[PDB]
Amino acid sequence: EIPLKYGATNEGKRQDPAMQKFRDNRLGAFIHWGLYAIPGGEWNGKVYGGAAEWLKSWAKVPADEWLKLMDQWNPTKFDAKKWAKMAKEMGTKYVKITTKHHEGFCLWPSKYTKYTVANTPYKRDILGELVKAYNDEGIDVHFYFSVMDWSNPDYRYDIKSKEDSIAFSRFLEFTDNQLKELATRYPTVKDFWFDGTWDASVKKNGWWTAHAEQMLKELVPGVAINSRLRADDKGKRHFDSNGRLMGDYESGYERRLPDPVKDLKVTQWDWEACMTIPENQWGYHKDWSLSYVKTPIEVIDRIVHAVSMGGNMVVNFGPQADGDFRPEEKAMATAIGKWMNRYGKAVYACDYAGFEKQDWGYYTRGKNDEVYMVVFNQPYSERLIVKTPKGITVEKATLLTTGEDITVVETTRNEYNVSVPKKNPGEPYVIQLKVRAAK
Ligand SMILES: C[C@@H]1N[C@@H](C(=O)NCc2ccccc2)[C@H](O)[C@@H]1O
Repeated sequence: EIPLKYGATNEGKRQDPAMQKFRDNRLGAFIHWGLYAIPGGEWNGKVYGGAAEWLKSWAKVPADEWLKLMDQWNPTKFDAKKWAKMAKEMGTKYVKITTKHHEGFCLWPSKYTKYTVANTPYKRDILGELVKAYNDEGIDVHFYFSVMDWSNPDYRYDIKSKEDSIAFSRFLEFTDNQLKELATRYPTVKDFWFDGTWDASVKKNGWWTAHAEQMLKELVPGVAINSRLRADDKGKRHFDSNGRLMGDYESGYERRLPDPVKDLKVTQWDWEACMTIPENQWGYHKDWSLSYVKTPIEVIDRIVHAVSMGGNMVVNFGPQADGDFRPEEKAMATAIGKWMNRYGKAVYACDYAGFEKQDWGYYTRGKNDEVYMVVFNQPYSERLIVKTPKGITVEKATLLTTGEDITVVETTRNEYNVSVPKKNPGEPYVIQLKVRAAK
């Protein structure tokens, strides 16, 4: 046991209703919108293959020149009600929005910097319009916030002098003032998801990360705070020096989800994965031919994968500079929503089932002991193997969409073959099991 002042304070999952709602939501969308949407990955004739929201860095653009993109910020097609309607039809229960990315441009009219939506041709409080519209559709709103800020000359990557230390203190005050402003201007916010906290400067200031968590929890009752914010006394991030999770949930698994056989430890804590549609573009990039672009079934597979291991999934969108979405993202949201309208009972408010993983797909467990078989890989055998834990039996199988009874055959003393449906559903599909626990 290493003694810590700024380590974990939660042991185990929060079970207050706000945390139950964050968890039960399960499926979210992410919005990455900022000045990077204007150049869209291209600067002075060169299209850079790196993440569009990092173009300032790829193209070595000075801060003042980058921020002059504000003069072009005029998203005339923006309509927050239409964004909320898109999110509703996708089946999302919450939306996570970039309030300020590394570039430092604020989507709300901050009084602590000039680099905001207020000082653009458009003028309007984009964030505030989104909060109202998503909340009107019954959708929770979460705030992404980058601590690292390329627009503020008090930022430091490391602290190598007294002068650095003084500047960085003033930077942390600024950061607090913005955070307090977000929490008070938009009191319906349900989560802060911090990014840009990896630098040595932040790791040396673990105390500040703990302070930020506490300060926001005091201002917003029941707010969730991600693990990525947090560093302990020794500069250990996400999990402290004693291996305990900091914040309210683990944020991670951006590229790759936990392995369903080897990473069952994640079932012990809340966690949320966030995913891009292309391989690694969060902001709007004009050229999606540069990397692999996931199909709707590949996204759906990741959504159900997360839920099956006790986690949430958030699907990222990078809106165009004009305030509309690209055709690939409209098609994705529509396809997800059509599947979720059919099969969403196996997703919303579901969790890890405690069954051995099988090849056909994933199990999820509902709030009243329903066990759902979500089938992505259809066996040529026409038999879906189900190995039950000790003491558990399968009493019935039903096709979710139609209520058709599905034959269940015992093959050995804890294993069944569940038949595939009489007609191939032609898409990933759900069979609902009724199970019984002995003694
Ligand atoms: C959710 C994603 N997090 C952001 C990011 O900048 N990651 C890059 C990064 C992560 C760790 C060290 C250096 C760079 C991406 O730009 C998205 O906002």
